Amino acid sequence: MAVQLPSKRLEVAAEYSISMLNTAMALKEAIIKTFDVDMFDAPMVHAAILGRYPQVPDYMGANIASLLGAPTNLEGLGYALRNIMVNHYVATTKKNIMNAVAFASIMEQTA
Amino acid sequence: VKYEDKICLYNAKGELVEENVPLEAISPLYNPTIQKLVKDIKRTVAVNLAGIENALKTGAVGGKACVIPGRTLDLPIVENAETIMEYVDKLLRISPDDDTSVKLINDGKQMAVQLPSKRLEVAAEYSISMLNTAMALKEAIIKTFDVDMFDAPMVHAAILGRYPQVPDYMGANIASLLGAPTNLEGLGYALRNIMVNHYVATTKKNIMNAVAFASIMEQTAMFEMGDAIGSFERLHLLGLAYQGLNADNLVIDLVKANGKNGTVGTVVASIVERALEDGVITEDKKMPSGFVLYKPVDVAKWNAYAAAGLVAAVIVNCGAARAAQNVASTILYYNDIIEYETGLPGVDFGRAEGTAVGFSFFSHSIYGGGGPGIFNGNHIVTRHSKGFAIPPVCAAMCVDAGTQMFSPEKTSALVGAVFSAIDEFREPLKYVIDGALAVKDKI
Amino acid sequence: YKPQFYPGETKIAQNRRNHMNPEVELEKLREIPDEDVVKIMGHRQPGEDYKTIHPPLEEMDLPDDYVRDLVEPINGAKEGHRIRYIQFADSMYFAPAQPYDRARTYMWRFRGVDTGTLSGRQVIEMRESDLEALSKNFLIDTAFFDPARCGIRGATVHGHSLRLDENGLMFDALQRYVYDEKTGHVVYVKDQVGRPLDEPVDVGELLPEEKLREITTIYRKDGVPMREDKELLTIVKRIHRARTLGGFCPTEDTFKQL
Amino acid sequence: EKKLFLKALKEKFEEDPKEKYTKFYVFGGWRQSARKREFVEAAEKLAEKRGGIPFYNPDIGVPLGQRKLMPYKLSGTDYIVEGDDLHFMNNAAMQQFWDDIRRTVIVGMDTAHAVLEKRLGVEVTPETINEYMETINHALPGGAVVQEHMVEVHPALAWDCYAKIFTGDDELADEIDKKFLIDINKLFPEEQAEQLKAAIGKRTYQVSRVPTLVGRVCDGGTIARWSAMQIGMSFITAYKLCAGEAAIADFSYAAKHADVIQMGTLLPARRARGPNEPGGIPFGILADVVQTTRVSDDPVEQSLEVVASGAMLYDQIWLGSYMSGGVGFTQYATASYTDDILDDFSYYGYDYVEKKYGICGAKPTMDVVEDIATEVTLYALECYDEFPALLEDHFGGSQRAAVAAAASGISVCMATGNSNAGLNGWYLSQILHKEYHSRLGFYGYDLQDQCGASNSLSIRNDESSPLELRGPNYPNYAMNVGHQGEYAGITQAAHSARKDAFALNPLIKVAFADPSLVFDFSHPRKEFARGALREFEPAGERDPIIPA
Amino acid sequence: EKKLFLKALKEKFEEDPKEKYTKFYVFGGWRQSARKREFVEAAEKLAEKRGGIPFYNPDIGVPLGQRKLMPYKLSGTDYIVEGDDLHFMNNAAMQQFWDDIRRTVIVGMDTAHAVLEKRLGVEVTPETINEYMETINHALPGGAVVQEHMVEVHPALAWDCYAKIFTGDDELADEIDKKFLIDINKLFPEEQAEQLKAAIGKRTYQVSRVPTLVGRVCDGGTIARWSAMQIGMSFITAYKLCAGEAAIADFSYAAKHADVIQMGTLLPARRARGPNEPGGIPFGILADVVQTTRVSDDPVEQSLEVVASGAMLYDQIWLGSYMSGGVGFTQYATASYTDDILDDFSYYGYDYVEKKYGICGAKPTMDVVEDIATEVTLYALECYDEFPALLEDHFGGSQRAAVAAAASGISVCMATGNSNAGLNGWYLSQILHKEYHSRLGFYGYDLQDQCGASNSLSIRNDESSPLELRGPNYPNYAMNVGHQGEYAGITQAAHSARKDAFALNPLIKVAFADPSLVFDFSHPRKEFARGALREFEPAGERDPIIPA
Ligand code: F43
Ligand SMILES: C[C@@H](OP(=O)(O)O)[C@H](NC(=O)CCCCCCS)C(=O)O
Ligand SMILES: O=S(=O)(O)CCS
Ligand SMILES: O=S(=O)(O)CCS
Ligand SMILES: [Br-]
Ligand SMILES: [K+]
Repeated sequence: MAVQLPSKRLEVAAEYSISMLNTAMALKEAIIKTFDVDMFDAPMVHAAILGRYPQVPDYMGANIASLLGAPTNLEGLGYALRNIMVNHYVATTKKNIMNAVAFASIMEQTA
Repeated sequence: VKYEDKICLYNAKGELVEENVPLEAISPLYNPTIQKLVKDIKRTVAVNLAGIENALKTGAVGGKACVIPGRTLDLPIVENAETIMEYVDKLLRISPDDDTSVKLINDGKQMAVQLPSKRLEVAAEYSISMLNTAMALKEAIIKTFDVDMFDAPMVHAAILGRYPQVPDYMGANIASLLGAPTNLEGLGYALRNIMVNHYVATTKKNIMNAVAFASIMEQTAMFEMGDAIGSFERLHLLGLAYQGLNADNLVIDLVKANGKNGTVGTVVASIVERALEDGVITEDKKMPSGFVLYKPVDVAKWNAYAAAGLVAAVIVNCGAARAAQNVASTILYYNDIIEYETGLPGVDFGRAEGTAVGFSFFSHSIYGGGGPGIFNGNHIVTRHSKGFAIPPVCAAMCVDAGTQMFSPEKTSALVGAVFSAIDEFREPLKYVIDGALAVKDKI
Repeated sequence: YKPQFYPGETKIAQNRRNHMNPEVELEKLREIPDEDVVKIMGHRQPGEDYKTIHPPLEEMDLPDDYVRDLVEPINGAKEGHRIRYIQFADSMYFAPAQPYDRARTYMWRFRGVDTGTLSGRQVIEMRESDLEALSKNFLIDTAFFDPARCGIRGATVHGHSLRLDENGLMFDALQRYVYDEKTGHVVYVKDQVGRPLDEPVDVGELLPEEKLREITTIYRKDGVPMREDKELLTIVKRIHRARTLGGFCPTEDTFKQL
Repeated sequence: EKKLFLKALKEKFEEDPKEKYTKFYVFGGWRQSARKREFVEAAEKLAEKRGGIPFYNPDIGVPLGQRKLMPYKLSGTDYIVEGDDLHFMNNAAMQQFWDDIRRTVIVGMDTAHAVLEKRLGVEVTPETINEYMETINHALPGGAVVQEHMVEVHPALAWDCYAKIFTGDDELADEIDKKFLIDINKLFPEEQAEQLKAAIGKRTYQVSRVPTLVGRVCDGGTIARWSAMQIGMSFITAYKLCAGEAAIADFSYAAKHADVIQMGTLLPARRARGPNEPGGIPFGILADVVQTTRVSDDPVEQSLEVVASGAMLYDQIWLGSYMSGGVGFTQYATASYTDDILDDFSYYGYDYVEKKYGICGAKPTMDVVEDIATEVTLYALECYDEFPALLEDHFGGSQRAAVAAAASGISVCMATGNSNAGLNGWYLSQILHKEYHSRLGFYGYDLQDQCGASNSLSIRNDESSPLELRGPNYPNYAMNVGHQGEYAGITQAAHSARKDAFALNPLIKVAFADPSLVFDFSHPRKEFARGALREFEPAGERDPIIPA
Repeated sequence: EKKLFLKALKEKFEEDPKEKYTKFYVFGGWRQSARKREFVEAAEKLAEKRGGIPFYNPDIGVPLGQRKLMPYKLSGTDYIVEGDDLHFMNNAAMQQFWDDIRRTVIVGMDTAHAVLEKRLGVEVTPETINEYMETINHALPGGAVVQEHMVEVHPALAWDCYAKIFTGDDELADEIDKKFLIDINKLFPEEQAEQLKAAIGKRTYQVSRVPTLVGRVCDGGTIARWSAMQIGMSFITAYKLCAGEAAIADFSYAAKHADVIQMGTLLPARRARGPNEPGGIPFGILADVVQTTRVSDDPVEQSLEVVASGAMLYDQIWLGSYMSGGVGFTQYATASYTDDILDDFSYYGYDYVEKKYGICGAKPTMDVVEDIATEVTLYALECYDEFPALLEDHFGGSQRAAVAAAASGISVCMATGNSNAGLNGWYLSQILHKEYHSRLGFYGYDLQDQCGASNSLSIRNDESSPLELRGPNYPNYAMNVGHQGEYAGITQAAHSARKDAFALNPLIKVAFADPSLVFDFSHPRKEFARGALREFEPAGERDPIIPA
């Protein structure tokens, strides 16, 4: 599934992790209501979506992903757009050289 | 709209502004001034030119007690603040018609820098503002005074401190209302990393405007965290309306009725009677002793009624003693009493009570914390309540007659000096209602 | 609206309600003149000047605040008097006042109070002038206090959960108060921090267990078990469930499961 | 006879436990303690070494010993020790408990074996695995395998350093030397061994035990790196691969990120710490470290054995030192594993449940949780009313709040088998305890308990989690004593009720069943007593490189 | 006579150092080493304890000893030790060097004294300060001061635990007991003592030394907390304040955030670690830990003493264990402080500079940096050409690259007194060394050196910093050996040229001048030799609580 938050949510947001968090919650509420998941079974739904969060500050064992890794894992400040795996640029481009170089260069130079 | 809830807007002086306004007109998702607050917070950086100048002159850079002998630079930075502001503006400005703002604070000793909003639109997070200002300041200072290439590293240390060795801004002479993303407790907590004193200095110690600002950022942060999604959106929207934005004049009416001879207990009796009167709570069952156990007719609304009374309870208690230390105890026992008075759940279903338990502890123990003002929604002690504990804390620092070591003056000297000048930041209640009126018919 | 104060069907729940209700004059049991009280607190001396931290409210040009001025400050805040403490360690053996009990009474009857509840101690921070006024009339002279089961303590508060001594006094590792074999009364030889006072202050006769049982706010298997108060257990179970359902889903339909 | 704790109380105090009155100030201060006497005799003897600098003197501040300085009987043992002997600093067994966890890291082997057979074209065979296993037992303690002119770590400092193997594939198990294998079929009852193998699959794992000294000089973050560093070298040597090839980089990433299982994960910047620290260990993972599940058939004993280990690690070492320091939180933890007090309450709750619902006989509902949790709580506090010496023992209200709630929570888990149901039970106990004695814990004890009921069954991002995956970094739990260790016990109770072989991680459960471990994870309480009697020999001592 | 290293080479090899040819494979393998012999005799003796499990065996993999297993002479000493004796694991002095830093935390006292006299209304007087100082020396090692029924830490485990004071206010110094005071006027030459006091001001600071054992059981993050926890208690006791008041919270925040000075700061999530770890220590701070500045008048000796300490901490402990592990990076560091090789090159550079520019006689310009850096580099590599045994000694090109560049950098700092100028000098040396021998270091050695020239004088946010404030977390420097320890040396050189009392932090400089410290920070190289000869007695041993 592909989820895109309305851009306004990010306009009133301080950083990008809002997209993972609002999708995580929307998925939980959807799954629990649809199948009338018991209140005592409901914690397992959170663990299936967000993994071991909040004990782990990162998305360990999460079944939802973003091109951007969590702000906790940044090397330096402003590095957020740089936290994109080489393969992600290569899979998105469908292995086209010029489009892979363009995408990586765009994010790297924008960063 | 999405919800049928209608709210009557009241100002900081308890005067009616407009009636039957949609509840979603105060939503961070719809209010244009809340959108402005966030946008401007994310792009505004306080600059201490006097600090930068003193740091170079002495060689005192990269943290406290740090002095590098043999690397001193005497530059008349403050004297030529007007040329530095012209250079910084020129380096950050995209177009002559953009929102770029570079202004002098306290006769050029301090400086206020606002990046053009477009820079943040193409940015992944808020730290861009600190980083682009840091660079613009370096380039400005080095070019203006023709700083030698071998002396230039000291200029970076005077502005950004010990970065990049330290992942944070240790010993930096530039500040933002938002702390670095590395120091976040949880994801989405970015807007919560604002010190209580910062809210109090920006507001100029006005209670209603302090509660409004803290509530606005705290409740807007709940939306970022994904805490105000689905069933919870209404809970947080009513919480922002009644607790922080004085909806139906609830906050003021309770302060007016308990100002003279009222206690926390009387504030509790007042909000219960009010809630029961408006039909937000009804009697469930009468117990053997004759004690009436109440049930909520409207769960999200009862919590909002309780949250508004909580702010009134701190105004009445902390305001009677003119001390901000009472806040931790007031927040605790307002919820503790309200529960054993009616049998209903307290503010944030025990979360605001729990937050206060730890707040009382750390503002009175050896393990950590400190004065009520140093805390924030991103602090491990005060992060448990979801936007309902930090706003009442702001109301307490406002009435305190300087009985704190870490009072607004000592912690929010540089930070407060900038945003108190911005109209929407000093008086947020006045402009969110104007922002609600501008959208009330377009939703 | 007539407030309920506290749920429950036992005498203990009624004693907690009487302690909270500002209209219930608590039975006076002793008379401890003001001069002697301040001495046990060990902050200042009688017939002396109140040390100040901030100047009076009238001498300050504070910014305008319409809401702030509605709250009428207490006399201690008006003349800028310092804020000091007074702590009590209450025996679990039928002491007239109890930690959380004290806290909800203070928040119901007194203005601008900073109270702090712990198991072994209970701290109240208030404006020295107004503090000493209630510390005598309400905190010591009434049924809210007992010289043997309520230990006035600053540090080393250990004793609340400890077995009593030979003569009915609570454990006090700092010997602040001793039992007098002659008068049959408790005399504080030291203040709450543990500093020796030149002139010892008598608090009065110890109350027998028989009457402490009728005024106490603590449930005990020896006295009134919390199992007996079926009403209090009901409300606690409810507060618990309302919190549980509130955290799960804050809807009116969810709350039908109460 | 009667309550389990009465035997212990009669030994601690020579008075009737039901006696409301006693004698004080007659014990001659600190002199009543053979331990405080030793400490003075030590401080006096050490004056010369410190020169003029003053040291430990009991005459500074409060005079300890005005009451009876009571000893502590370890639960389920006849060993009565002084309180000071149960402080982590003074106890080598408690230090080795933690050291044995810190130096543990489990690594997958299938990924490497696949790289060997696919891109490298090297066949993997049991005989080769056995060769690798011998190479890693020389390399891991600091032995050279590839380069010339290499200096090495003294084997006498790293005698506790070894690397072992375990597998769910029974066919590969019979074909590996018994000395290198952690045998699931021999260490666990066949009911449990089948459940572990079913969950693990036919996969193969390596348990690397870095030397104790490493974590003592360095930190928990060193452990996974030390292991990965030597795993790679042993793979280069045993299979005769190139000393620095493109394929090597696949092994380093797998051994450090992809197929590596740490005990604890990293912590946020405020309480910044690397992985394999007590703050990063989830409650279920710690329950799986304890081995009483494969030794005892008693579900109460199993749960209370995890409470002991948890209370010690989380409140004495973690919150007591790492997060605080000084005198620490020894008696905040001892309360949960001494004098059979929590034992008596937990057995009452088990019996209550067994006869009303039956063990694992009730699906979790608010009516069940509220019935059990109220019953056990009322019983616990009543024992404190009946016996003044039991109240004098658990003097701190926090100790009482923790013990009474742990018994309530474990008992809810005994009926439901749901960790969150028992978690919810704990929070009702807390608010009941508050209304009973009109007090609870210390100034800021019930932060997590007032937030508790709402966040116990919550679905929100920083509020939700099954107890097994909660831990010292869970927002509400990140600060206060008398909670964490007992949550690890409530976690075990849900699985002991089901007769589960493990709670969260079967690899960790298998890993800590190894007799080559210094600390006996099957009997933590008896092991703590062994350390308190100075009978425990730990690893990490520097005798071979220091003057005698 | 001639080169300084020739004496050491003639002792290491019984052949002419200029001889191009030698005999190999005649040394009988590992048997030539009295140390490898010990390790085998130990591993054989320990077979019983490990049961069947195989251990250290030199017959696994490469056969060490095919060449001559050469010993190492410590620079500036007549002590020749085996290489294995210089491994941090095998050396108790190296372990105490780090332990003494980790357990250090400096706290301001003026802030507390202000709170005492303003909001609390308690007068502060020298006699009260002296009382506080005695209370903290009982509290800090684990002694009780406020509560009844407190268990305590054994004084015999914490004999190395103490808290001292120091002040720039000479009037307050004469009025404090000499036993509690670190006297600036008595430990430092009066030229230096005046520079320290001028920089510190009339302010008063407390140095708290948490016991060694604490950092060994726990981590570096524990240290500031342990100190703050006991500082608060001692303030409560000494001044008789309320045991839990509103004002107490001001002391906890000051002692943990506001007026606290740590040795190291926290690290990012990838290399997640708390404060007071080697990765968080800036180069200038480490230079200030070394005390040779107040003992020697030789600016070269001072710089090379910081190189030794830096190489050991950063490459042997930090990068060698914390960030890697196993056999480690012992000889990557020994190269910089053994056989007087870096000593000879540095003295050449000093003499070159002294006669052309004069010590601190040239303002930094690209012409100066390029002249010195090329001169020293060409000289260093030429010595390696002249003497085949010097090349056989520094066999690894990385060792050579580090040594040759360190000499170049220190020499640029000798003329300029600018740390970035010397830093720039180092990077020219590296790219010159590459073109000379058509090789440099290991596969990924010059990441930071190729980035070096551009980032050395950069102004960009993650590129700029004066060397004093750079460290193991500086982006380019965060991974590779043979750099960090030498950067700490280049930092000292800029200040030794100026005759500066300190480089970055005068508090740290004063703090580490205390004779109550276990490790002698004034002679690090001789101390490493003492540990290598098993003559160093460290703290943190558990003899009082373990069976004999
Ligand atoms: C000074 C404080 C303020 C603070 O932040 N922590 C203190 C003291 C601190 C110190 C005691 C240091 C010493 O004695 O020298 C230590 C050991 C932590 C440390 N810093 O190393 C500690 N408490 Ni305290 N502290 C305890 C406790 C307690 C209980 C004691 C009640 C009683 O009647 O005895 C009360 C809280 C309450 O009332 O609920 C308490 C408060 C207090 N505790 C009051 C002192 C109150 C007094 O004057 O007596 N502790 C406990 O509840 C039991 C465990 C015990 C801990 C020691 C251990 O676990 O071995 C210790 C935990
Ligand atoms: C609150 C916070 O302290 P600070 O406010 O950051 O000084 C936190 N400490 C703790 O929670 C210490 C826990 C151990 C002592 C309390 C046990 S009840 C921490 O260091 O992250
Ligand atoms: O007295 S406090 O509750 O502040 C700390 C108890 S350990
Ligand atoms: O051979 S490599 O350069 O990969 C590592 C040298 S330590
Ligand atoms: Br009765
Ligand atoms: K350690």
